[PDB]
Amino acid sequence: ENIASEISKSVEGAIQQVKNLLTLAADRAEQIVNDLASTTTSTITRPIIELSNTADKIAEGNLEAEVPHQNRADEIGILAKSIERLRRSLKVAMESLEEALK
Amino acid sequence: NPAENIASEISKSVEGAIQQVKNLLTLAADRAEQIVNDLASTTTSTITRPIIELSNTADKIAEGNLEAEVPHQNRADEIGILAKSIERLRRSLKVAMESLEEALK
Ligand SMILES: [Mg+2]
Repeated sequence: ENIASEISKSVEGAIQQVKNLLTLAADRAEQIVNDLASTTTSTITRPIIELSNTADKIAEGNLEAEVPHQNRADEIGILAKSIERLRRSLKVAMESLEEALK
Repeated sequence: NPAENIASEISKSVEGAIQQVKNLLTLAADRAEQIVNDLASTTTSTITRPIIELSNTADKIAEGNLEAEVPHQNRADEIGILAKSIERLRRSLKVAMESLEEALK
């Protein structure tokens, strides 16, 4: 075409290459949400739900099992040790009540 | 105009636009980096703070304060479910302790 078209169109390819890299970056940024939902589920949700279910089983009268994940180094481990304290208190109380029967 | 080369006149004419593109890309990278500290703050307020409060309450109950108020029972997420489980556990232990106290009289 004319000089203005020859010069201006010569940068179109480069601009598309810049856009391709920006599209890859935007797609990678978007992925963070679903990956963070998965990490939260495995790291936090499942252990919290497991601990709540264990607390319910203990409150219902099942004292045979030590509370799982007491050795975990984060706040979930601190919580699991606290629930273990309740389980041990309930176990002592139940054993003393059994010694009082008949 | 002191410019001696058309290649320099044309190529320099887009420098301002290119620097703007780069500055916006630097601002995007800086905004992305801010996500980490924000996510540590969200996790602390949403999860850490109530979990530690629940663990402290569980300890107080195990130590003998059977009347300790279990916080966050009205919460709509899994922390609320956990809090309600600790409340049922407090009720069960309270009954167990009172039953023993009465049996030994
Ligand atoms: Mg018997």
